[PDB]
Amino acid sequence: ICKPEEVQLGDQCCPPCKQGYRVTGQCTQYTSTTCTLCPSGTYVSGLYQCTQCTECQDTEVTIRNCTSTQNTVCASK
Amino acid sequence: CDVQLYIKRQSEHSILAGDPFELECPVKYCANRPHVTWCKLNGTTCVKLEDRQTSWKEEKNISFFILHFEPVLPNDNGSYRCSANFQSNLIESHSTTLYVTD
Ligand SMILES: *[C@@H]1O[C@H](CO)[C@@H](O)[C@H](O)[C@H]1NC(C)=O
Ligand code: NA
Repeated sequence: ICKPEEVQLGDQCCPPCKQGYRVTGQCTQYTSTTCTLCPSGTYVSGLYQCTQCTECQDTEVTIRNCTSTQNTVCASK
Repeated sequence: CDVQLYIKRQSEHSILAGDPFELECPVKYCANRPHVTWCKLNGTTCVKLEDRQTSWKEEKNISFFILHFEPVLPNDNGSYRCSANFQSNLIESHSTTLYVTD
């Protein structure tokens, strides 16, 4: 089992990435995790993916804006 | 060449309060030397070490970024991570645990 400050990447316990970053390289027992910046207009979706921030259409209002970790939230007016 | 920090998972050091100490982040880099910073874990949060004395010691095939304890104090007990910034990349080391005796 991994410690709470770590994250399971393969069957390997690794340091996590900071909020705006996805895992670009897995750690080993002896080496670091590599993280890359998710670019503006994207959010960290899994450990490894930047997903494009969805746009709330004209027939909707934005409840919460797109952060680096979570998608936009939309509801009807 | 990937930038790598060679701190082994569950790495630890036993050190004496009042003695000086040098905590090493061994860095592999091939071109421009990255910006590296130390931080100390409280739970699952790495508080950056901003006011602290740090230095580089360069060797043929690896380089050491050192966190200086001048001297070690009982409150220095705990877990430390080291981080490197290269362009848009962020390389995150395993935590190394300091055990202090006094
Ligand atoms: C989202 O940001 C835009 C500006 O880019 C702003 O007009 C809008 O009110 C924001 N919505 C929320 C819920 O923060
Ligand atoms: Na490491």
